[PDB]
Amino acid sequence: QGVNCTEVNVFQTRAGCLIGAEYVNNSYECDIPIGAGICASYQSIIAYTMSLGAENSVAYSNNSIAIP
Amino acid sequence: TNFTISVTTEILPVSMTKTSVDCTMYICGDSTECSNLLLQYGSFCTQLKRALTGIAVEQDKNTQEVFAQVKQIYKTPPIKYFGGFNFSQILPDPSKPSKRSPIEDLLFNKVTKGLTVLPPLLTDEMIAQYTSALLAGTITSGWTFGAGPALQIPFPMQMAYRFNGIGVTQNVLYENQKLIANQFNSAIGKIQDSLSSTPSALGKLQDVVNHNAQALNTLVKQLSSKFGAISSVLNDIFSRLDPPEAEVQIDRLITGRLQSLQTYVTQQLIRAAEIRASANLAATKMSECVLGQSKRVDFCGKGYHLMSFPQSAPHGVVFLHVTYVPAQEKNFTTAPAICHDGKAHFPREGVFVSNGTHWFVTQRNFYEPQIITTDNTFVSGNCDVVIGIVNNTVYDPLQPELDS
Amino acid sequence: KQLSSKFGAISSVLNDIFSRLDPPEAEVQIDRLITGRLQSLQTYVTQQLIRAAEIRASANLAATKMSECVLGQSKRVDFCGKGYHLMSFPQSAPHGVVFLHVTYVPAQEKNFTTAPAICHDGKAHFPREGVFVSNGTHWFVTQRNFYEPQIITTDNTFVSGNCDVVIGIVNNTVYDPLQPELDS
Ligand SMILES: *[C@@H]1O[C@H](CO)[C@@H](O[C@@H]2O[C@H](CO)[C@@H](O)[C@H](O)[C@H]2NC(C)=O)[C@H](O)[C@H]1NC(C)=O
Ligand SMILES: *[C@@H]1O[C@H](CO)[C@@H](O[C@@H]2O[C@H](CO)[C@@H](O)[C@H](O)[C@H]2NC(C)=O)[C@H](O)[C@H]1NC(C)=O
Ligand SMILES: *[C@@H]1O[C@H](CO)[C@@H](O[C@@H]2O[C@H](CO)[C@@H](O)[C@H](O)[C@H]2NC(C)=O)[C@H](O)[C@H]1NC(C)=O
Ligand SMILES: *[C@@H]1O[C@H](CO)[C@@H](O[C@@H]2O[C@H](CO)[C@@H](O)[C@H](O)[C@H]2NC(C)=O)[C@H](O)[C@H]1NC(C)=O
Ligand SMILES: *[C@@H]1O[C@H](CO)[C@@H](O[C@@H]2O[C@H](CO)[C@@H](O)[C@H](O)[C@H]2NC(C)=O)[C@H](O)[C@H]1NC(C)=O
Ligand SMILES: *[C@@H]1O[C@H](CO)[C@@H](O[C@@H]2O[C@H](CO)[C@@H](O)[C@H](O)[C@H]2NC(C)=O)[C@H](O)[C@H]1NC(C)=O
Ligand SMILES: *[C@@H]1O[C@H](CO)[C@@H](O)[C@H](O)[C@H]1NC(C)=O
Ligand SMILES: *[C@@H]1O[C@H](CO)[C@@H](O)[C@H](O)[C@H]1NC(C)=O
Ligand SMILES: *[C@@H]1O[C@H](CO)[C@@H](O)[C@H](O)[C@H]1NC(C)=O
Ligand SMILES: *[C@@H]1O[C@H](CO)[C@@H](O)[C@H](O)[C@H]1NC(C)=O
Ligand SMILES: *[C@@H]1O[C@H](CO)[C@@H](O)[C@H](O)[C@H]1NC(C)=O
Repeated sequence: QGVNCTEVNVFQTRAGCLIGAEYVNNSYECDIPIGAGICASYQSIIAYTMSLGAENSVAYSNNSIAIP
Repeated sequence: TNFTISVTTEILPVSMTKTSVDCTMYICGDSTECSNLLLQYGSFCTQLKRALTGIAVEQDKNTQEVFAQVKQIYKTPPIKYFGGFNFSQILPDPSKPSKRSPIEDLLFNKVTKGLTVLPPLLTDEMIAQYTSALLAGTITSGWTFGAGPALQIPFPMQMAYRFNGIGVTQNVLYENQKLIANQFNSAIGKIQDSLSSTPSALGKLQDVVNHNAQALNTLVKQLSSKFGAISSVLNDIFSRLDPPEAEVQIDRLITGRLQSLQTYVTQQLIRAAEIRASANLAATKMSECVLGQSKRVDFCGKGYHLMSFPQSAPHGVVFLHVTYVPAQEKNFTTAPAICHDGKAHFPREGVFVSNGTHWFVTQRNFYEPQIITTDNTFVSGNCDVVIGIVNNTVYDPLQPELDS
Repeated sequence: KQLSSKFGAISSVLNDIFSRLDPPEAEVQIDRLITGRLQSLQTYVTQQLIRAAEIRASANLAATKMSECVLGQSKRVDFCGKGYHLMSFPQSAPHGVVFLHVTYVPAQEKNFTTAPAICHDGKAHFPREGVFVSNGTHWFVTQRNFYEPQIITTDNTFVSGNCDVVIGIVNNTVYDPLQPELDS
């Protein structure tokens, strides 16, 4: 936490560098929170950006409705 | 006879900066004998660490709960047309590298040895994304996205729905849609100017940050206390006095430091409880009058509430409540009922009013005269039991159809 | 485990201190143990009061939910259940309460075309409680929570003003049930 490991699987974050977990570009559901928007999970252990949710862009129109 | 659109700001803190402290580092630091002597006191350090981790994860939990009220990230349509309404101030600016609206930029600019500050799990960028998604959901779906799947709806249709929910007919909307949009834009500009001109508008988060900084400064400065010893430093006492009294002096110093740390922990605990209560209030406001229409009076806005736009704030949340305020009242003569042909007529939803010589039915929030007929009134008994009735004829809508 | 601490003394048992140390300094050692355990008890009491305040707030919220959406109907959105709340069933729990919420969730949306009003005979017709929808050829009125198309009728619509001031209106006729009644 707040300690750089360059003067002591390395991924440097805002909180600090993570040792033992590899960074993955793909984002999934968070299981173990860490901080600074990056959290790790077990699938081996990997680190990835937190996923807010599925993207859904509703088609807004001036004269359209979706009645249930 | 008239109405105005007013916007108000309500600020509620949701979280503070997370703090992590090490007991053995804060009390003495790099002394091996102090570390050995601290092990016989029990599990005070473990209890303090557990309490700090618990309040930190509670802060993270309520910060996630107050913002991530939906699991779908909505995006604004590329066409920024909503029937003449303007929302450029609340919608994020694509030109900004942080994808933040100029309002959020103004709020961000207006806010300025063992202990350390842990960065929050929910930082600025996805909080801004969550606020943008909530704005898109409340501008394209109304309350339908907060109660299930998102349903597309025109903005004037949502305005008519909210007006009917608050008790206003849809006649006055389309007749003055341009006037309503102009009033809303003028109110938005005026409240933006007031927010930019008044430095005390965001005072709640300012005093929260000031209190946290003052508590940290007091905790730091309490280390320079003699606490009955010759000096606040421990190596001089260790290397100067004999160990039989040096042990007692170090014991007194470390127990004073432990008492100060316990006082700071208790203050942090009660401040976290207050912040949790404020975050619960903010979450109730979020659930009530953001993703839907709230029938409560003066709960999250003065006057007849219509909607609110949540805005991202540093260590807090700021709501832009838009309310309905009547204006330009006029004097009229009212009657409890109307006696016609020996029968009492009562309005279904209006009120019998008179301008001096003619009687009309009007809404309880706006003035709209109409002829008293059988569709908007019901008959229940005769017209002598009630006190204060007047005499007025009732026109039959269906009579001229068969009169010819 | 706090009873096993020594607080800078030589033993964790007061009997050993009394039977092994001279009383002029044994009194001071016993006083130090007493004040250390008093500080520990004060910390425990403060933690208990903080936890009791938090649990009291939680129980006040639970009693508010009990009063609001168990004994009656609450119009609050997502207060005690996601979506349109209907009712909830309280169940006993050890040192707690469990709510069995029942909610109304719409599904299976369908695309349709709407108009703000209907201009008939130079007058604007507005729905009293429904909303005008179109499937492509004809216009129908239905509630905002379900798809129940119906013929446009003056019973469920009110006329107020003309259609020359509204924006985006369409042209359609309005069925009057009195006309076939007087036709025969
Ligand atoms: C209700 O109030 C609004 C303003 O609060 C009035 O709108 C003004 O109308 C005059 C002339 O009609 C214009 O010169 C002003 O520029 C308008 N102001 C705004 C802010 O648009 C409106 O006329 C009032 N209506 C009634 C019936 O009194
Ligand atoms: C909505 O409001 C924004 C500003 O609040 C308007 O943007 C202004 O447009 C004028 C003329 O195009 C410029 O002179 C100003 O500099 C703009 N303001 C800013 C802050 O850039 C905008 O025109 C309004 N209308 C719409 C449809 O967006
Ligand atoms: C009260 O309101 C009624 C309704 O507008 C007024 O009746 C109209 O008055 C105007 C002139 O003032 C006439 O041209 C209309 O023919 C009247 N309508 C009907 C149906 O008769 C009435 O004058 C108002 N009274 C006062 C004292 O202001
Ligand atoms: C409204 O009309 C009723 C019925 O025409 C009036 O009641 C009569 O009032 C007169 C004197 O005002 C009495 O002599 C009758 O006996 C009353 N008849 C009944 C059936 O009560 C009533 O006075 C009228 N109200 C006003 C304000 O003029
Ligand atoms: C829109 O709905 C109307 C009414 O439900 C449909 O009109 C009917 O369509 C069926 C199917 O062929 C015919 O058998 C009926 O005779 C029609 N009724 C009338 C009064 O015309 C219409 O077809 C629907 N349009 C679409 C595109 O689905
Ligand atoms: C609905 O019908 C009315 C008349 O039945 C249309 O109004 C006419 O519009 C044309 C061209 O816009 C004008 O030349 C006429 O003078 C208008 N007549 C009247 C009496 O206003 C109206 O345009 C129609 N609307 C739609 C959307 O079709
Ligand atoms: C650690 O130091 C290296 C170089 O000394 C630097 O590139 C890196 O950004 C530092 N880590 C952090 C988190 O700043
Ligand atoms: C929707 O219709 C209105 C007028 O009815 C028009 O001003 C607006 O540009 C239209 N929007 C789109 C996206 O076509
Ligand atoms: C209505 O009349 C009362 C007294 O007759 C007066 O005090 C009041 O100001 C009037 N209301 C308006 C809007 O003028
Ligand atoms: C209103 O009160 C006054 C005095 O109390 C009384 O003379 C008058 O008749 C009352 N009017 C009505 C409509 O009750
Ligand atoms: C309605 O149409 C839009 C685009 O025309 C589409 O994205 C959407 O999926 C449609 N909704 C349904 C329920 O088919």
